[PDB]
Amino acid sequence: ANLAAFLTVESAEDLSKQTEIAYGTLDSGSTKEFFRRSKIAV
Amino acid sequence: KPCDTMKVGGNLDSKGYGIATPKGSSLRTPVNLAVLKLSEQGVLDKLKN
Repeated sequence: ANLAAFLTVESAEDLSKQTEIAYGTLDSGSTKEFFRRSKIAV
Repeated sequence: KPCDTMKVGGNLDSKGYGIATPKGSSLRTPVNLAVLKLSEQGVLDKLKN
């Protein structure tokens, strides 16, 4: 039955908790500045 | 609690929580600049947490 059902029919936190995908910003941008000064722990 | 509530979907419009004063308040501008100062540190954001 379930075979049938299974045949009939990602966030900023995620970025922070990983490092595999070299995630970054403009090296010369206010975006880089947002992070350098953010008072948010994350 | 009781944690039986959840926000779903994006905002239906845009609202900004700003400090209000009687039209043309004497503190209107000083409070704007002080608000600016506290927003420059984003004290409000930590206060959110």
